[PDB]
Amino acid sequence: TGSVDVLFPEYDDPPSEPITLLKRWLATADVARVREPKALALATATSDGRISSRVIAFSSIDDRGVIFCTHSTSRKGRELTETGWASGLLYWRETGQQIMISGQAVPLEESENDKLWFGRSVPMHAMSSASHQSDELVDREALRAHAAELLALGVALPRPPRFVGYRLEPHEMEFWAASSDRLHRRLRYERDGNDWKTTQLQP
Amino acid sequence: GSVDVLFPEYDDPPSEPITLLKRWLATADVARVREPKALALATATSDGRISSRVIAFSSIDDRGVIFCTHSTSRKGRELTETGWASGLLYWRETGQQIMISGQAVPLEESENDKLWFGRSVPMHAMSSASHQSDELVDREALRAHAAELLALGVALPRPPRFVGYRLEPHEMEFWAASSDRLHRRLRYERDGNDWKTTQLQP
Ligand SMILES: Cc1cc2nc3c(=O)[nH]c(=O)nc-3n(C[C@H](O)[C@H](O)[C@H](O)COP(=O)(O)O)c2cc1C
Ligand SMILES: Cc1cc2nc3c(=O)[nH]c(=O)nc-3n(C[C@H](O)[C@H](O)[C@H](O)COP(=O)(O)O)c2cc1C
Ligand SMILES: O=C(O)[C@@H]1CC=CC2=Nc3ccccc3N[C@H]21
Repeated sequence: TGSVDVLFPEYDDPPSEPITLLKRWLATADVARVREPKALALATATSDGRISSRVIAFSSIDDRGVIFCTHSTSRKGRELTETGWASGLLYWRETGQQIMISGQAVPLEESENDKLWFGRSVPMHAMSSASHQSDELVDREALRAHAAELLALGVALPRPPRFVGYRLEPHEMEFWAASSDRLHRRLRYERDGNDWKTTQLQP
Repeated sequence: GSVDVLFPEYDDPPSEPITLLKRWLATADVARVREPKALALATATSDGRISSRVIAFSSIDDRGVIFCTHSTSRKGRELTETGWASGLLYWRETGQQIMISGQAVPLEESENDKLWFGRSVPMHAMSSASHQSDELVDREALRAHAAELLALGVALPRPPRFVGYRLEPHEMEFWAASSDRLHRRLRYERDGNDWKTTQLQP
């Protein structure tokens, strides 16, 4: 299909919960053959307010938010511990859609972290265990050699404590869909206690 | 070809990270990357809540990345309040990311004019009609107003709220995917006066 004028009937009649709409949009993105729809630009900040960002491919979406895995000792992991707030942005060129998810990243339980680790491959385990994500790389060949050593053992590799999941639980979401006449469709959800309030925005 | 892109600068980094940004953008163009300038721009309000949206940046100069927006938009208010921004490029076709973090500095009025002047007639009409991010009261009315402005059939002046910023990098990261999962990560940071580079673990 085209990158303007996607159908968006929910603009005028929004579901009560934004996660419902998020899942709908993601499912349509798959029908539309969007390339890497789950590539989320995740922004976090340090205590002085300085913002950093990187792509995360999220794992799944449950009824409460967007689940992803990372190293708790990485830059994003340290920032999340410091300040809690995060924002994630999806953008699909093929359909002219963006989704902003702003919330807090809630650490998952250890049992959930284990299940996430078990869902990955042994090569992923080996590089994840060998690398302290975002720390200075001193010796690239040594790192590569250690990941190869771990793989060759053929033993189950334990989950390093830094490998953890978070749930990004939104307090605000925006759904944006391009229009060819430039009056883009913008639907904002904001938490309102146990409910949500929606607004349409000017482009 | 989304893995193991050529990256000699990983081991031999240019003195200025903008140099490498421009090199990568030129290669993205050769590789026919779709919308390579679509930056995920994050900002924050003073209480710490972060927000994000796509911005197609306008240009790059030796001091940073230039973009435009409405000063009264949600991002505009946040930029005024805290100054901090982080922009992220991601090119699926080549397995490359670039992170640009720093202060967004307002441009001068002459630079604002130039940015406005550079845009199209249809862009001007809707940008003049719409108060970006304010509540939309009546869709039909805003459409009609944009069309009326367009119909004036002359060059519309720059609305005062239409402004540019220069994102001046304090730190930049270049990431290139590797088929062996040991992704190439090159970080530049300002350490006092000049740039410190490091390679990072993936
Ligand atoms: C498509 C794509 C998906 C990625 N998914 C993840 C992920 O799920 N978890 C993760 O820790 N890093 C992921 N990364 C790597 C991050 O972009 C980043 O390099 C890393 O998490 C370190 O970020 P930090 O130094 O800002 O903490 C992904 C990168 C790309 C390009
Ligand atoms: C591809 C693309 C390019 C965009 N370029 C800009 C831009 O250069 N400036 C701008 O104000 N909004 C741009 N937008 C719209 C923003 O993503 C956003 O909807 C608008 O700026 C309001 O953001 P805010 O409410 O967070 O302030 C672009 C959107 C898309 C999808
Ligand atoms: O989509 C993927 O597997 C991601 C691609 C690139 C880097 C990644 N790094 C990770 C580090 C920790 C946990 C998950 C990751 N995902 C991949």
